[PDB]
Amino acid sequence: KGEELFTGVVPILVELDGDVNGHKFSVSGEGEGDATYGKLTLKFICTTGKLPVPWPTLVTTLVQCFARYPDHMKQHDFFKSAMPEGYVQERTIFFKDDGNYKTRAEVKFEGDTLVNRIELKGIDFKEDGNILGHKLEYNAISDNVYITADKQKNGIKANFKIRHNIEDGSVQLADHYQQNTPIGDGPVLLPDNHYLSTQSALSKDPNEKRDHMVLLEFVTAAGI
Repeated sequence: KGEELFTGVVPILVELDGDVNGHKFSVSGEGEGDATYGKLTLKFICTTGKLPVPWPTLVTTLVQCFARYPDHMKQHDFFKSAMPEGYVQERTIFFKDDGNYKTRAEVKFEGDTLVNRIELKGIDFKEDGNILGHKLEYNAISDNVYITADKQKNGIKANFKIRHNIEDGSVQLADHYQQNTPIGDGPVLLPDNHYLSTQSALSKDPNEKRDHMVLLEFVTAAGI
């Protein structure tokens, strides 16, 4: 029944509250998802002023229910099967030689709108590292999200790496560990091992003076 909620274009709202090394901030996002094409278009605004971390480091945190699952893999789509009640998504994100983010999000429908409500806590960051020093390029990210079942939680786990370009030509690795658990008590689809091929293009609205990010993203399941 959850998959039927994604056959057309679905409005998306994202709300994040964060604290990284004591720097508190909030982000609000709005956009649309079209799972038929695995396509997401969103604009995010820092509602508290200036974002204290680089926008690219928040992309993965800021709705994998919008993935395009090929017909032959649709029985492996945990994310839609949890809807409309939703799922809790938790991550730890280890920035190599720097701090970590720990995130908890609730992803669910509020009426016809798919909502991603997030809390983010970052600790152990270096004052003059790539994150708090804002040394990362405003650059796209792309990678594969490796998904496995977590029967014990009636959910899934995932792992993946993001390579963020640094301004000097080097790379800041962000190792992601993820867990998803359903909010409701209904049956869900527990998948065989597979991946999500994900690509995010980042841009700016030339007329927008608030600190913000425009995002175009494609997400497609594969590996079966």
